[PDB]
Amino acid sequence: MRILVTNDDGIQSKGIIVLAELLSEEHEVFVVAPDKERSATGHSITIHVPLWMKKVFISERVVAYSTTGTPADCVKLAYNVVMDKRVDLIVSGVNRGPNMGMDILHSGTVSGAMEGAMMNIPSIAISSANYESPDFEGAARFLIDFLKEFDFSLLDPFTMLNINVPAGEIKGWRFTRQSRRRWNDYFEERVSPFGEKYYWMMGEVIEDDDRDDVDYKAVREGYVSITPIHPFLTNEQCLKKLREVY
Amino acid sequence: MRILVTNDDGIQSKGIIVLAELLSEEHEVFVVAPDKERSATGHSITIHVPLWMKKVFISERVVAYSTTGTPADCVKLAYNVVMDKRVDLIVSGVNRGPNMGMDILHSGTVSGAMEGAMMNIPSIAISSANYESPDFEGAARFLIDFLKEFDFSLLDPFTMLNINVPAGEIKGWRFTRQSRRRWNDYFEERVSPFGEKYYWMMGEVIEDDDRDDVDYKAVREGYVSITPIHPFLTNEQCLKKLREVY
Repeated sequence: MRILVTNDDGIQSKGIIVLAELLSEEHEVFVVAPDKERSATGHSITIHVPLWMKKVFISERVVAYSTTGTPADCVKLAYNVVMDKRVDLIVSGVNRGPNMGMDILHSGTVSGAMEGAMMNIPSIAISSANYESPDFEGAARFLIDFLKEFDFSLLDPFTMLNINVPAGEIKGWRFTRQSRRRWNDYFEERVSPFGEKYYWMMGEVIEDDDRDDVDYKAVREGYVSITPIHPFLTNEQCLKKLREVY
Repeated sequence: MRILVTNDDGIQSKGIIVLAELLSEEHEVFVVAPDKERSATGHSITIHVPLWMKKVFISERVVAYSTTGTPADCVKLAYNVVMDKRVDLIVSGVNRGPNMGMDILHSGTVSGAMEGAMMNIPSIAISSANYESPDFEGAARFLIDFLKEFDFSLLDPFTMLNINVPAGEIKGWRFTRQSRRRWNDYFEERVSPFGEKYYWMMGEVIEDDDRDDVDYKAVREGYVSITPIHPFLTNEQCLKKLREVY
């Protein structure tokens, strides 16, 4: 009912606008997003300098604000300064491009929802798995239908859903685990006009997951990937063996 | 033998200098760190703009470079541009202040080591758990001794160690799990000279872990907390129940 919508691409992104519009048809939507494009922002927050907000217009039905902070800052601000600590659901995204595998850690889109999970508020990060030709309306429409069948009592404490939607035809959806999808990075070296070398990061993807129920596999098969994630990074198995040996 | 040292507080931090100096006595050390103070940077990387490096002096025994990027950028640059893809160990830190519980996700110090884990290179993030009165030499000396007794074959793939060292007397060390230590945030509102309100983030810590083997409990008891962590955020239990129901 009381939904907070945020993103990583900025308040002007079509991805966050269409999402907010559709959700506003049946819910009280507040939009608090960065006042500018963010990329590979990860889960950073702003505590060393002040934060600022400015009223923005998106719809007469939705309350929108842009801020000078990151997606996580936006969630904190929305919760404390705008919504009077009353939020039933946080949806971050309709991001242009996928957020799968280990890239989840560099994702500002996921960090926005994760901020909500850390506060223990049901949250969802949703991305259109096709940077080139995103399908913002289709991903948003999928979410609307998905919410009608999802039982939030089944989403554990401090847990959020990471959703990746195929840009084309959606065959259906699957609950998936995070993959180990990652990148083989390297840099292209170039020279400035003043003779200084600078580096451009590039890379080739690595997809070598043995398991079949991982995020990128559902997505390439035409299914929406839905992964339950939480802010706990302990490697239990390793910890167990370490204690067993020491 | 071939060690890469980085941090989040910048190449001028005493914390990274003392660490590098001590490690250089018996190993070939390379230091690649941010050219400036970072805070709550999380695991962000730079792919939208070029990266730059500048040779810096710390010791005639260590090769040091500052970069315009984040801790993770530094690791990528060090690996590809400086060390010819030959690194035996990555140590990020001797950070001023703790990196425990959920704060691990906002930590630039942890992100530096995590970048190494994602590359599957043994990595360690180490912090002095006392921002006010850090003990950089003591934390670094602890690590030197710890390395003499730690078997890296026991550190699973894509797994790193998050170390928090008490600033005072070290009673010993414990393998711990990440806690749910977190913060009850709120903002103090102020007004600019031109009449605009701005917000300062503040907060009271929440420590309500039932388990006794968590990071902050070992640290307050006087023990070094050592947590094995990896870039996998799937909540397995939740995923299992979700599949069981759907």
